[PDB]
Amino acid sequence: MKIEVKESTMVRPAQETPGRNLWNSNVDLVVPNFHTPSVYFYRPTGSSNFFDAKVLKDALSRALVPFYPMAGRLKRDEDGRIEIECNGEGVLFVEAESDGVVDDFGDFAPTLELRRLIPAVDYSQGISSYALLVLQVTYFKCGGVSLGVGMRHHAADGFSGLHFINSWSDMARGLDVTLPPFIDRTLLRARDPPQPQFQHIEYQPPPALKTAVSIFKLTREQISALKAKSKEDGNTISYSSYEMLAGHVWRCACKARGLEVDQGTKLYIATDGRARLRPSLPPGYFGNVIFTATPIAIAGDLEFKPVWYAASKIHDALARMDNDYLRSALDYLELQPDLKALVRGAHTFKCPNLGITSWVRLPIHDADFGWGRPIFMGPGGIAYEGLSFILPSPTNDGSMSVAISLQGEHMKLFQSFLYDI
Repeated sequence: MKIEVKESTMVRPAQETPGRNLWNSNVDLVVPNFHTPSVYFYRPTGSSNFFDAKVLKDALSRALVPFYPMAGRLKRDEDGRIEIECNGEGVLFVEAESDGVVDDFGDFAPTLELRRLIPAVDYSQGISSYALLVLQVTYFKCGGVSLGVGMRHHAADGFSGLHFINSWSDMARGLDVTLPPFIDRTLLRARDPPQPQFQHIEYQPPPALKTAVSIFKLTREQISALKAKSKEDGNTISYSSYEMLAGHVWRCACKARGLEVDQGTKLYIATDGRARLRPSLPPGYFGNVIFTATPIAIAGDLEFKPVWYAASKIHDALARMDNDYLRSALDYLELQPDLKALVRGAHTFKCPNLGITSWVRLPIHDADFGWGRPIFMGPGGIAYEGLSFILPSPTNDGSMSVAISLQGEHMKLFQSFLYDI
């Protein structure tokens, strides 16, 4: 499957935008230090002007007027901190053709095959030399299309990126942007002086020991059945589908990995601070408001207790994540010497430990540019074992799908355990 670049533009805002030097909070600086990749796939509609680039490019340029930081570049500040120069240099838009078709990607498992579909960024020339956001519309043999997104997280978290993608697709449909972005990260400034309240386990090195990527579809009644297992072993505290699913995945990975009985295991969970901070942040707050919950347990108890035990540990971790907790996080990070030296990585999620993020409440299928919603949206290829995502169905079937990253040997097992509901 060959893929060729036909056009490549650096698209800037459709009119002048405020030059601004835009500060980052600690949580805007503890980021995945590359481009976080997403993919969308779209079926042909028969339409003769299906995913027209002139239309897309014009709308992106317009979208970039309210979301101007997105055209910016990283710059180092005087104390030497990463900020965002809003200089309006623009967003990279690539038009590419493939000799193959959309279904050659199958169930759309986030193998690093998908990486071909997001533009590849060269980091070798310094922070200021690459776009904060890169985009590729790929056109296939039988009229299929894909849109690849690489967004540098110093700009915004997934919540905000989605807000930008959707806005853009609304401008491509002559619709007015319903939610203006609010642009000022100092709402997440640390207290003066910083005075943390908790250890902040999330930022500690995890427990130590003593690649294949698959997607798994779970039906609404399967999920429903799982929720019921909350009622097993005489427990009244009832847990959400999310809690029962995430802890089902956790036990399963653990079990599949044949971890020692006494082996400690820590689960990372992305958390949107938006709903929980006080005073709560303006609607349309542009940037990162993602914190981390990290339950720990013993591989044995996760394995030998009912699924609700695992779910309980998750519930507890997320419960604790209130304003006072989040405020302290920001403080704790202020005291740390090297923030860059404190980000996730292959090392983090290497067996025994795990990460689970859910997209189920995010508008991942809202990206319609005038030719219908995606048939699939998902992560643009996982790098290394330990990661999984929970994905909401694009269909009306109420199902959910688990993409996960394990070792070749463990996977075969993990599938086997997962459907043992």
